[PDB]
Amino acid sequence: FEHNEALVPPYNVLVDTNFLSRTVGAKLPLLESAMDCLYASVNIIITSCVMAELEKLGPRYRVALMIARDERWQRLTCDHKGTYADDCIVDRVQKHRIYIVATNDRDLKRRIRKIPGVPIMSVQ
Amino acid sequence: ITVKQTNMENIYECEFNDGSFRLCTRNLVPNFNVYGERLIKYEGVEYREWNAFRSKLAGAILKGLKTNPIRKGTKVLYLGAASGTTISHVSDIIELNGKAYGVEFSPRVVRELLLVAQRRPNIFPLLADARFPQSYKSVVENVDVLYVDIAQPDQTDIAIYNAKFFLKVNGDMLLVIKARSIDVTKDPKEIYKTEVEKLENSNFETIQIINLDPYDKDHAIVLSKYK
Amino acid sequence: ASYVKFEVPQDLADKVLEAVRKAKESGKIKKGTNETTKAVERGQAKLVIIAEDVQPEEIVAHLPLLCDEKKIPYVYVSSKKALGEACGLQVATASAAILEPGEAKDLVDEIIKRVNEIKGKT
Amino acid sequence: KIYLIEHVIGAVAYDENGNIVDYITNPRDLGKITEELLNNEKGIPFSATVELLKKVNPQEVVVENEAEVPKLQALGYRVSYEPYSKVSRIFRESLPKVAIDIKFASNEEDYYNFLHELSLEYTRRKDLLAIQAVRAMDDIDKTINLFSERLREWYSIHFPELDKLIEDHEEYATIVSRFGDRGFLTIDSLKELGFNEQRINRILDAAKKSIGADISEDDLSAMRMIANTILDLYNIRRNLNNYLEGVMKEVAPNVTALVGPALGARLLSIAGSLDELAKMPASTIQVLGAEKALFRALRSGGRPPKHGIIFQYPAIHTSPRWQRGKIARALAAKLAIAARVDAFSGRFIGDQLNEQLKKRIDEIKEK
Amino acid sequence: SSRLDAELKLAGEFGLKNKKEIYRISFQLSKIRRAARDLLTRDEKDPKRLFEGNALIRRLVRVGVLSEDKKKLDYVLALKVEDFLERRLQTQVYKLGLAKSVHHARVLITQRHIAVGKQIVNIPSFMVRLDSEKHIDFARPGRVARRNAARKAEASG
RNA sequence: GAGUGGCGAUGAUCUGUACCCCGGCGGGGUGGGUGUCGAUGGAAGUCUGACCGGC
Repeated sequence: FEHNEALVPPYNVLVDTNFLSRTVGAKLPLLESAMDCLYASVNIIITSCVMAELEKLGPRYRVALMIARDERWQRLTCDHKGTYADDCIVDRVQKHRIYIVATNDRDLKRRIRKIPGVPIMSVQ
Repeated sequence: ITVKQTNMENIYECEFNDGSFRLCTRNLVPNFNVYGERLIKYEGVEYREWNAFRSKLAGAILKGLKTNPIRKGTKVLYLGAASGTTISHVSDIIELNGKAYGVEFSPRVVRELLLVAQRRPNIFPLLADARFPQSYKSVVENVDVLYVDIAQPDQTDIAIYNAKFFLKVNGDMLLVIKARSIDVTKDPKEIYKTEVEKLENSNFETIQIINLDPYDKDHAIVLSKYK
Repeated sequence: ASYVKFEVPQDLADKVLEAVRKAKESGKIKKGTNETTKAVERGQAKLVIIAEDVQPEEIVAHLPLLCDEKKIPYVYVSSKKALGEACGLQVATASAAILEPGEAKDLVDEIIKRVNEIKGKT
Repeated sequence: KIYLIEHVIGAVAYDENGNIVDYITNPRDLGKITEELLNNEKGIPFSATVELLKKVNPQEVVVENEAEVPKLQALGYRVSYEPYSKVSRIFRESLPKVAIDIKFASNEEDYYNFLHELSLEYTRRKDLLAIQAVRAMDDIDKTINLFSERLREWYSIHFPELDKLIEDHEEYATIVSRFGDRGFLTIDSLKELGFNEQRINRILDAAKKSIGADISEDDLSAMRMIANTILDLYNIRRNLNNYLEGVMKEVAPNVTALVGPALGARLLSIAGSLDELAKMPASTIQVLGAEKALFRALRSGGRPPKHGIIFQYPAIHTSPRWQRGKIARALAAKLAIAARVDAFSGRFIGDQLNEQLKKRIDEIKEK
Repeated sequence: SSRLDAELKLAGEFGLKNKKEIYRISFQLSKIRRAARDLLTRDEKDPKRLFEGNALIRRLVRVGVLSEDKKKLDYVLALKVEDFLERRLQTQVYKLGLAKSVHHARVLITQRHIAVGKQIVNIPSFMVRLDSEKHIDFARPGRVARRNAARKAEASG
């Protein structure tokens, strides 16, 4: 598609809040799942906005938070945690179309496909 | 030939006998060149040709550096001054008012920096290890620009450490990211991303990130403001 | 010898001579101390190779200093006859430079990264 | 609690707020500061600091460097250190200024003059005269010629025939200097400088039959001022050559072995320093001087100079035009090696270098 | 699309090595099971982790594998794909002078010429290991490789 | 029986192919640009004229 590649191990993957919930309440090993599909070392991360949003969810749905605050995902310190998870990831990946995005938000995925060179992952 | 000012102070462009455009600076010591560079007289004022292939700053300009924080009367701490190529050009830019503190830990090379710094009251040479700012704490003052071009794997960390010693709050840091001397194995583009994050996870506000290609392979320069 | 800055194990020394040969074939090299110098001064060189048995040592002594200013990595080999004979010459050479690696890019990138490790870095 | 600062400027004590509680200014002496800075590296406190810690009597002190702590504990105080402390920053923020306030320098102008020279000397601790000398020599050469040219044009109003009779400028000048008028010229006085039998006669006959002008003593002495200046410069030149030889053998013996002191120095002058000459490829050394000729060739793709200031080497300018480029190339190559053994230390190996060079020249000449 | 820009990537590797198909598919799957089974470390040092260890680790390889480390060979999943690619004559036989440039190479690999120290090796996608012997052999004779030995300085990687 | 003399980075090639000439070479001239200076040399080669003011 005319997109010049320069991705190198370990892949940087932003995991969104929905994916985190999902993998938690269905017992899906998110870390190993990504290393499996990317077939290489992966650094799994979550923006501060995504994990904050989880924090609210965490008030009545305990379990996502702990996994989401795990070193496996390493925090990506965005400048705008206040912005919906969706917009957060979008504004972070818009300058760094480098990072792979794992999201359950088919709306966020659609608007990321626009940007050349953004691997997209999700759970069926 | 024609020489004229650019958007940035004391930095000029030349129209040439043939129609080429090259950067130059106003010669602080007329009749004298530091490397092999061309000396050029126009309307009775002498300018030093600024080869982009040698000087990373000239490179960054030619790759569209928004705003250059190095100007008339600026105080710069220059980590990795080497033989004096680039630092001589920042001496020209800064003029007698401003000051450049050149830190360099390779004696073989400070040898040739000495010659540059003798001729130029602007430049204060220092044979010391940028990893220990304590060893030159007692000669330098605080500064406006932290220009950092050092071949070290932990170059970024070194830069941040010097910053919290010497960089003025709201001052600027030009940091050269040498992919191949941080790690020859990793992808240059993965390195640029992870080093910038170190600056952000301190408190530097990334202003602009330039890729120095044609001029410097596997290099990127970051401009950011310390808070 | 004193112009030798660090220690190169023979495995690496052989991987260097290999890298040079493939670069004659598929890329562009410079051979000889003067031409190597000009290649550094001009910033063209990606890797500089210096022999350890140069006989007046000082002939290549300026290269470490020069390469550091221009931030071009350099490496050692033990025989100058061996480097020249790699270079496609039938005589010795004291120093050489790789300008474009061609079909040795992968091989060079491993060298410029091993000499980083045995130099310090990370 | 007292926060202590050490700087080139002296030793300053601050409180936690960032106010100078007390200070002791250093002496404005390059020698002593440099040494105390070198000493500070090993943890030894400034002597200004020792005096300051007495004047103030502080219970808890905090320094900049961790190596100092145990030294000041051995001196009687309870001590710690803070790395990039707010105080240390506060001090350097006002460091252009507080140099004047504690009277280390009268103004900013020569705080920086001093600090520049401290830095120069402090790194020196961790060839210029050769260059200057040859540059003056070259000025003198130039001037001798200008004056001699003038003198001949001037003095020939009186004695025109003497100009084509004396080739040598120094000789010509000696005659005008000792005589002025041509009717003051004598077999005796001319023998008394070693002019040969036959030549003295041709001079005196030319002076006798001269179609020159008869001219006052005021006019002649005007001319004789120039003649004496010319004579003065020749002596100064010869003195400068011996001086130059002295320094050149000391600073770059191998180079001097190859091309002589003057030309050796001359290359240093163009290169800027010995280390700069040492960093050069032969192909540069071969063309130094001759920049106009070089860049003309590089801009247009024309023919380059075979030789710059190197032209002066006897083997080149005396040799026929088709040999010169080869001789130059061989010389430059050797000079690059010469400069490098000279730069990166010590050993004289100028004899084999000369021997190798003369081998190369002998081969060139047999074609 | 990512599908698209992928179908770019592949064509990039399509002479980032030299192939003409989906041998990129070959090597790919490889990388899978390599990782895969491997990545199934998991686990401990089960005397199994042991044999498998120096085992898959003895992937090295020459022209093949990594260099000197691991353990974690998923690095390969990064490499392998982008590394296992070279190694074999398909790659590491241009990067040795003889071959004028990949193409001008596979052709001799096939066309009788180009042989691994005795015996040709038409299988124009063998694998290299202890290479210094990858000459022409030839047995008037293999011309394209026998005189154009500009490889007489093919010191490459 | 003792000492010397032995390709080589500590370094061969490429281009100043000048022209062509007479005997790859000797010599020759014509060439290039470049160091010197010169000559005297060559340069619309040597301003303008109605009224200027003070009153």
